[PDB]
Amino acid sequence: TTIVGVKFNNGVVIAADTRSTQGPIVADKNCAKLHRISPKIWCAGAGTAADTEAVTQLIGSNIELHSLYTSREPRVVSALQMLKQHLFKYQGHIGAYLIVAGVDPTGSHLFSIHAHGSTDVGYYLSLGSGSLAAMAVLESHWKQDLTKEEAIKLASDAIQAGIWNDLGSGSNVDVCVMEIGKDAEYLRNYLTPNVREEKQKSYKFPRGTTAVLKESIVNICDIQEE
Amino acid sequence: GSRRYDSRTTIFSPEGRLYQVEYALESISHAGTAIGIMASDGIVLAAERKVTSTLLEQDTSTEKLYKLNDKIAVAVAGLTADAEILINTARIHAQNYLKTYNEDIPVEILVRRLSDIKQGYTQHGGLRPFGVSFIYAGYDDRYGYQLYTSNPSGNYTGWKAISVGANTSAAQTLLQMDYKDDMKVDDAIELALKTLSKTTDSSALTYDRLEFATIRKGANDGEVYQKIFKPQEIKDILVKTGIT
Amino acid sequence: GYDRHITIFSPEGRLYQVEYAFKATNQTNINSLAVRGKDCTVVISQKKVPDKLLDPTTVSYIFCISRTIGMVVNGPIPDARNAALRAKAEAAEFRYKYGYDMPCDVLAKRMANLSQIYTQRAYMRPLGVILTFVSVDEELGPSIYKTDPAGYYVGYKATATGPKQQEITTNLENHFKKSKIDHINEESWEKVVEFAITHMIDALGTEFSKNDLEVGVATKDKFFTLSAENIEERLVAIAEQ
Amino acid sequence: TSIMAVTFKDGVILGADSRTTTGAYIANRVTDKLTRVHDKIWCCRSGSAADTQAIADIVQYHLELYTSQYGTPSTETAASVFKELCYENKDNLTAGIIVAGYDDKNKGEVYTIPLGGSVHKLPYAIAGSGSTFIYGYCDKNFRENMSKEETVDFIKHSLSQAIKWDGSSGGVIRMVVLTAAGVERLIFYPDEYEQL
Amino acid sequence: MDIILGIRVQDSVILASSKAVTRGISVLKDSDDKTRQLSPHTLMSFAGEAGDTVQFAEYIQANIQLYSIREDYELSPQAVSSFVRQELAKSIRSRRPYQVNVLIGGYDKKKNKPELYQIDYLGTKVELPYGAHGYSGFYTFSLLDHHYRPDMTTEEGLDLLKLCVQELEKRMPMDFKGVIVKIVDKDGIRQVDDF
Amino acid sequence: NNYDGDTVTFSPTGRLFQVEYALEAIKQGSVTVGLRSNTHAVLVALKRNADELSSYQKKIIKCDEHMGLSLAGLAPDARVLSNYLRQQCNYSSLVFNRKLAVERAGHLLCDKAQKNTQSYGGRPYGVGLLIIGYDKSGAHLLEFQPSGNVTELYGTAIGARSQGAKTYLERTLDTFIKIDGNPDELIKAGVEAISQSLRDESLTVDNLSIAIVGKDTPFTIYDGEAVAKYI
Amino acid sequence: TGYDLSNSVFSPDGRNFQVEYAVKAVENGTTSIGIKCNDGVVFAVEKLITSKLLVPQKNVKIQVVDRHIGCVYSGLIPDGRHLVNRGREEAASFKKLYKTPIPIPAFADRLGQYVQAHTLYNSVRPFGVSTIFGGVDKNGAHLYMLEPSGSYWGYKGAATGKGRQSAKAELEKLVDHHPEGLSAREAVKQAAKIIYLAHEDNKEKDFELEISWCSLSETNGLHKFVKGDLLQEAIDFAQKEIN
Amino acid sequence: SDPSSINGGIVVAMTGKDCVAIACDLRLGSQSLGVSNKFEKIFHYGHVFLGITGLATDVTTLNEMFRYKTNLYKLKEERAIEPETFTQLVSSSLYERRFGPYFVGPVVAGINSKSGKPFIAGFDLIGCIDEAKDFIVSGTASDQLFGMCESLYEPNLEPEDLFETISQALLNAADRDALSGWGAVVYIIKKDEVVKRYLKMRQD
Amino acid sequence: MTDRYSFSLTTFSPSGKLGQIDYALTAVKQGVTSLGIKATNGVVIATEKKSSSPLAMSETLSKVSLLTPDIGAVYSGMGPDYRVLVDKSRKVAHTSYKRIYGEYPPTKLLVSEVAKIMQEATQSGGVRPFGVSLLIAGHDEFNGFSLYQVDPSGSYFPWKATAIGKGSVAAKTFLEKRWNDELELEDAIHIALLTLKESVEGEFNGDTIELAIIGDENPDLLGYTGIPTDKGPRFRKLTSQEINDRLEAL
Ligand SMILES: [Cl-]
Ligand SMILES: [Mg+2]
Ligand SMILES: [Mg+2]
Ligand SMILES: [Mg+2]
Ligand SMILES: [Mg+2]
Repeated sequence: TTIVGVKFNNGVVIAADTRSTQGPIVADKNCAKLHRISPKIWCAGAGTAADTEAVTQLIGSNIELHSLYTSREPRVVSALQMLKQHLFKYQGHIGAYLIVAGVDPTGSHLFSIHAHGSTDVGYYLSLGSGSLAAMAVLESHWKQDLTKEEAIKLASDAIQAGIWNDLGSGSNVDVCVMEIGKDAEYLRNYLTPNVREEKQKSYKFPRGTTAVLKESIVNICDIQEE
Repeated sequence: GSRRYDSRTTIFSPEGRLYQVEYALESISHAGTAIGIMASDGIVLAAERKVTSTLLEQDTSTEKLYKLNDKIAVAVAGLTADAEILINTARIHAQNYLKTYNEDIPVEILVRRLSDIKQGYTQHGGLRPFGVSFIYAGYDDRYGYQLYTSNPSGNYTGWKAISVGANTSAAQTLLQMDYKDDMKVDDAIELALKTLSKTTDSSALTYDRLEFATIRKGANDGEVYQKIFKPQEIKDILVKTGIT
Repeated sequence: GYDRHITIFSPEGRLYQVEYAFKATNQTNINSLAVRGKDCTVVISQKKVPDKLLDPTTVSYIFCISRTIGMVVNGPIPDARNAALRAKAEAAEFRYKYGYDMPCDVLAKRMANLSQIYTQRAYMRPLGVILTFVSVDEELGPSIYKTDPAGYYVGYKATATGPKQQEITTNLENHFKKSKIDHINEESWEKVVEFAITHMIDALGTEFSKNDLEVGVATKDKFFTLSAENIEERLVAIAEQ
Repeated sequence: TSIMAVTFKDGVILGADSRTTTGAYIANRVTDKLTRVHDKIWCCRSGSAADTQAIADIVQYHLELYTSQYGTPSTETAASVFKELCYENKDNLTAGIIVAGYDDKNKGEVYTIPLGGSVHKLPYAIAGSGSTFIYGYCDKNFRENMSKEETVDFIKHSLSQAIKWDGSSGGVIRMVVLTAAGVERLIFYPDEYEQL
Repeated sequence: MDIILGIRVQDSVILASSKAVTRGISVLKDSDDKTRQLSPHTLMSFAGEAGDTVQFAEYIQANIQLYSIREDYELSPQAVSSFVRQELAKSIRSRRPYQVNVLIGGYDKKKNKPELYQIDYLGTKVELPYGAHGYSGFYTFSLLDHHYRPDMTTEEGLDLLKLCVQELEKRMPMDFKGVIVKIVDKDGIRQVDDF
Repeated sequence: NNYDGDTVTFSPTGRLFQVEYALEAIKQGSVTVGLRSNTHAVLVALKRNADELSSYQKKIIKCDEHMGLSLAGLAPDARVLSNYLRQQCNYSSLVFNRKLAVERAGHLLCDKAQKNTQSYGGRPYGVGLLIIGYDKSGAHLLEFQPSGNVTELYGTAIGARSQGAKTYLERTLDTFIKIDGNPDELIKAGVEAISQSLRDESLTVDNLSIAIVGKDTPFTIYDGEAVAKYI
Repeated sequence: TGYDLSNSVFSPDGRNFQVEYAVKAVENGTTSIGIKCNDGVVFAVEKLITSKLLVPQKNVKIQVVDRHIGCVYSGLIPDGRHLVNRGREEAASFKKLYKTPIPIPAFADRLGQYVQAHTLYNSVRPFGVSTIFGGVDKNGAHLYMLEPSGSYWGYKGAATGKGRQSAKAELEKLVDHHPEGLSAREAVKQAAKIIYLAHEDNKEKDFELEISWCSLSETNGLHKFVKGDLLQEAIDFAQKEIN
Repeated sequence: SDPSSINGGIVVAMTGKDCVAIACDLRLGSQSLGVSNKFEKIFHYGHVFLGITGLATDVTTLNEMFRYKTNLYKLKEERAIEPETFTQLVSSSLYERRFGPYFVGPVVAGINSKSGKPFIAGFDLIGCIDEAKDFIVSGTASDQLFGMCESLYEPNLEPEDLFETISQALLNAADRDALSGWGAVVYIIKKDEVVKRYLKMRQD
Repeated sequence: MTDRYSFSLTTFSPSGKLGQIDYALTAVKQGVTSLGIKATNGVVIATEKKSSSPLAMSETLSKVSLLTPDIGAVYSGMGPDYRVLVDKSRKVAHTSYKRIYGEYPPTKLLVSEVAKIMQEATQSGGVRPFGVSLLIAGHDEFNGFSLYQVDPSGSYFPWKATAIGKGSVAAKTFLEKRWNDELELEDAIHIALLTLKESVEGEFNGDTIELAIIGDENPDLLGYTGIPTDKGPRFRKLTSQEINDRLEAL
């Protein structure tokens, strides 16, 4: 997994690859690692995939109820505080490593969180097995006062570094841009640089190739009238 | 302290009656009449909705007839909200039994469980009893088609034909007169509707004031089908039996 | 007639214990007033020290709940302090859990929900107090939210509480009918306090010395109370025009 | 970590590096280890980042609630609340915290709370992995009642050496000055302190 | 304990269980009956850790007997086996799990069919024509795979069972002191006293 | 009247009737006397029988080697309170290697009785106690009421007709306080004190109960022929 | 009616009658007072000698909390002891967590909230005591008086019990005649006088005087009982004034 | 010792044109010992199909649990549960046992009754959803299944062509796994007809 | 302390009446009128913002509340009781549904959960019934648009159109004459405004009337783009201006 977050002029961008693995095997080639906590607060997760979604949905659910209770749009610091306290209580056993980003009435924010409950603040961050490849690109090309177009370019370049150089990461680049005073735009499969080439041969079988013992209609309908 | 304000819901009268149970039964006597009739080839459940309106959405409405599982259904007479609490408990018990034994719960076992829950509220806890009487219509492979009733005391009994709610004295006399053992479902449908038509406090019995259901082995071969009648289907059976 | 002793419905659909808690509210015989400026929210309250043996510095019905939120109470001091301690605890817990300062309107809602519970649960009595919360909220700006024993709460342009609330209310109503705006159009909080004291003097028909009043002021990022000498400076400015 | 707090004539100054490590990888090179638990009571954190952030958040909550009831807490009181958490949860925590604060009555004070959860009031304190390399330097160069400029130089030179020898320490040197005048943040970059 | 076998034939279920009980060094008993009658037409044999086996079997017996009295009705073999599986499936995630493997042989009076269920300590249930637990299947299944027919008589089933026990007595290192054999059919449960 | 249904209710004049009714149980109880000098402390108790076939109800309970009490009222309540004292005396010895001060024992009894006067559901204790003891500050005598009020005294009496013995002790105050190093004379004064409360009946061998504690005297109870010497 | 039968019930006035009945028990008790001096506080109490058999100086009424707070009360003595026991727990936990000894205003609220809590439910009875308490902290001397309702304020002088009107009048004279303040030793003398003067409401039985004090100069900010020569000097001063 | 490979077995699911297919082997074993050749691993609740690999006791337990839950769902909702909704229920149910999990590899397959859209999904033992367009695999021969499906699969196969593809994927994968085989079943699922076919395969 | 009221405060009287529920209904009768009308392509719920003081900012008091993105609620009776029910209803929609099935509950089932809470306050120890009647409007994929009434007893009924509170009897008669099964949403809003005018004494404008609809999906109110299947909430509260525009065509 490679995930990054980059601050820019009027907001923040997060990005991620789309490969999920079971040891050395690729379970899903087009995984969605950018999760929504609230409309304008999004986070990307690395580590135990069930933990990163479970913890994102629980906090996202409680954030929604909090937003309704207070009649205010949710804040990133609220999501951060609720995530870290939950993760600290479970002493690292919930293996969620998150980059939390968003915009709220206070402004634009970017934090990382780690399974034990440490949090950090940054203009650029990376997490996952491909974080060192991504951080190399970020440390080479990051500057202050980036534009929106520059930040998307930098973020996707950092994910590409993870895709090509880290075996844990691969396939496509997902992006989500959160700008102040605008709707958050989720760009699913922003880059697609890993389409499989056409195969040499068709493996469609002649009908009747497989040996069959018994055939029967399965009753999926309910008990019938009359 | 707090003792001052305690009604003491679970005590005997000098005559040996449970005050709250008796008063809950008085409440149920004002509820819409519900009738159950058992035949050789099925069971009929008929029930009257209480003084409705033209602006009530009938096709999505349910206040009398509830499904407990695929084989068992209940007709309600009393506080609807109290009934839904018990109905959900009964639905869970049926599923617990199915998970444990991998067989559908026998009708009497379900009825006994709900009745025992009602009993508890009369003996301990200091809470008011449930103001609900049920008619249970169900089928299992041991006793076949069965009708039961339970009331707030937690006592339950089996029936060939029975009524609960308003005008049960009049309704039970009419059923006792026209009921025969070799009766069939189509005949029982007619008896149930005729009985409600005579006992009702309304001016006339129409489709919008009724809920209707049948449990038939009129399901293709050895199996049982529950049919909760739609508004148009209640309108048709009223014309067929010659009431409207 | 035990429907009058605990919080259950009477045949008229009324809760008498809640109604009697409203009557306890005026037991102190103190009137309070709250108004909003451009950048601030001001709350004033009468101060009465009837015993010479009392230490007058400890007699107060204005509370500093958090750095940003202030609260004035109309009702007996035991119930006032009960509500104060709880509000302080709730504000602190909120900041810890959600990472930002509890808004004035949200605290008001929370305390109102707690009050609602006392009207429904029999073992708990209502508190005989009316709580007026003030702050300069970072999102909503100057804010006045008031809670009562029924569990009711609402925002206010300005408000008044106590035995003579109606006189003060009508006085404030008439001013805002003229100006046609939702606040006191004034830059400094000093002049907004002067407006508040002046309009209380007009409504009640009584003059005040420095020891007859109690003042609280909410600005951006802090709520504070004025000393007797700060109030004296305010009273001098009123008299000189 | 390399952290220290030093009392001087006008109050107290806290100092720290900015490096956070998971192993040999620097997970954050611009970390802020100087943390505010009250207006003029700050702390320096070393050990598990999760543990010290959890502790500092709880202390900040405790002192906020203390202030609402009893007014401004003393530095001794803040140290006691830190100690209570570190001592009672010693089996499950890895935290080494230095508490520094300014009263008007007590002026600048420094308390150090090592692993066990004990408290030690000192004229100055050093902690973190890098502190081992500057015990000699600090003992020789510390004087009581230094000026602000002298104390800034003492901390700058001290942490400079700690950073030079400890791989776990590095980045910028952050400082927070606590006096009657208020709260001042300072930062010193590598090109400055490396040539000292 | 050690060897427990089961075979379902045309009109009955036959359960065979060893008689030996060994306390490490010595054989303390050579006549032990590793079975309990759950209901008139349902028998359960068992093998596993000492103490837990009997404690579990008697606990199940008590529960099925309680059900029989409450409802005045005998549960089907399928229903009993499901109840037993759930108890073992519950047990496996307990503080201290029941280390007990069972075979349930019953005659369903409604369907007029014999039924054999094999359940291990984890709560793994399978309906089988013939079954075993432990190492018993390793020696006997190749014989059962060859000779078994669904239309076998009870006498043919006993003969095929003798061939299985003979192979066990030849190739197993442990002396299990023979087996007690019991038949479950429409008339109930009986013991073959000469085997 | 309307305010005596439970212990959680004050009357309009600020009285607690359930506590006052518990106090009334003590007045129905048999008389018991307590008095002390500077070296010793003595309890004298008139035991009450049900009839001529019955035994005489025991009145004195030992709490430690250096402490004990006499009771008047509900005997089972005295058993509960004396058991609590036994435990507290014992906690002090085991944890602190310290004999429990008589004054501190009074404070503990007061607080235990108080909790039963302020809470719903419970009831006040229906017994009065006279605690004697010898600790590091010499001889002591305490009087416990189930309202919670505990008082340190030179001498006192509780139970039916206790006013006669209390007046006698009030006269003799200057004499019996000076009886130092003479246990027999101090008991004589206590037996003469309790005699001012008798009517129709007199002190017999199975009627009289005496206890004593002092400088070099563990708390010991005398019954039967052991008190014939003082009759 | 029936509003006065249960605690925590509001009457149609908005009054808690049970709390008002608890005040009657306070008014029935012996007189106790408190005087705030220049650098501390003085407490005094009237102890009625019911009989000659009472051991002099032994039945101590004034109680210490922590080492810097004194507490005295009028009304049901056991209720007061229960309140002090809670106060001692509150002061212990405060010092445990925050290190510093509990400030007097902080301590005042702890007692206040606890007493107020006994007016919220019908399962408990209100406290039948008014408690005068105080001491010295980092911000100086403080004197408080706490009622059955949970109500408390700071005081220059305070009095409660059967002779409270007499005492209050005497305290008001001291406030007027000493705007600059009263010394600790003066306050002990004055406290003795006021109790002797307030004893006219309890003139049937004779009494025993008991005094305590906390002073920054005289006791180092610790609570101590006035004993021996200083107590006798105050008794003599008091006896001289009544004659 | 490893709970997920004591009993053995496999499940595979595929999408086609207006159809889905789900298939499983029939083996249950005790490590090396083959115990049953009739242990089906595919269940259905209305028109939603669920395959479960892994520890057999948990396979049985979860089937009974989801039957329980989908039956209560139907009574309250007055409609059959859909594949998308059921997928979330499986995920929720598995994650509630985060620190004491069922050792299983579930696979959901079905067609949404309202939109007509084919749907498949997979899970790890702890609830993480893998919702692929093409195919889902599970069990002790998942590696082998990934290899077969990746080469044999093409999009928009007709029901009768999809049958051949999924059957050959299962069979050849199972023959390279010691703990899978002993028979196989294939479900072909269309919007309102489902056909079930038992396959002839080597019995070693 | 401890809650020592573990017994029912609502009990059957000799006549079979549950007194406390009846008295709760009496409180609802005194409450301000609220109504709901169902159209073919939407539902409308409306009420009067009875301001307690002109100094009070009545925009800060919400009588019409969003429960889920596709479900809204309005009440008649005791405001505080309503507020806490909305809190509980919002939470139960998550805990007993969204955290299980990953989607918001259908209208009828959320109503069922609210009803259950109201029933329990009618039987549990040491509590009184809620003094409110709710009108809950909502939409879901398989049931379409719907409107439900929930009473203090916990009973609930589905309606085509209805009214509760002060002038409900007259309002329901007015609705019976105007309602048909071919109404478009705009027609239903028009009828809602006509009906509500009869029960209002003083000012009748966008600032004194609170009105919300359950209608088309609002992608503009979603807060993000990029997921085709997420199209936005069907609940929308009408603005003061939007109400006044429809009062000119009245
Ligand atoms: Cl709340
Ligand atoms: Mg209440
Ligand atoms: Mg370095
Ligand atoms: Mg194979
Ligand atoms: Mg093989």
